[PDB]
Amino acid sequence: ADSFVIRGNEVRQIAPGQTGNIADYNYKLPDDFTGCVIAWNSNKLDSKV
Amino acid sequence: YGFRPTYGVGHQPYRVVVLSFELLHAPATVCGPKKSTNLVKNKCVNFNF
Amino acid sequence: SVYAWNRKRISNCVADYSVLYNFAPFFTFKCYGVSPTKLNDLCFTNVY
Ligand SMILES: *[C@@H]1O[C@H](CO)[C@@H](O)[C@H](O)[C@H]1NC(C)=O
Repeated sequence: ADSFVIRGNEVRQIAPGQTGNIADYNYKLPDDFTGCVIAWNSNKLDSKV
Repeated sequence: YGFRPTYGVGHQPYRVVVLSFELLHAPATVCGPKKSTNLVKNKCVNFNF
Repeated sequence: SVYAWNRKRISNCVADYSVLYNFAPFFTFKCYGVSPTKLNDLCFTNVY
């Protein structure tokens, strides 16, 4: 289980085919991969002042 | 990043946890719920190893 | 308006599709064709 925070535009870009600022320079998921990811909203509980 | 709890919606964060499973390899450690049954050794069965 | 849309021509310019996520985030991008990350790989004769 690997947990982190990433805003709103790469939740579906964490797929193996998609690449960019996150897959090349952050958490990279391999071309073949078995497993499931889980994400939820953080509109106020992880937004702060 | 960083903002007040109301912002331009697209920057609102997300908490992502992955679950990268793996199979084959060593004897298993994670198993899930068990319904284990005693053994027979000379007849056909519907086994689950 | 949805009945009279503007058909803007984009030509003769370098298109960096990486820096798009700041102008209007929370999109879908629904790429019926070229992949989301593959725009910055090939040339386009006309973009509208
Ligand atoms: C749109 O233009 C305004 C200035 O009129 C600017 O303040 C704003 O940041 C621009 N929005 C973009 C580039 O997403």
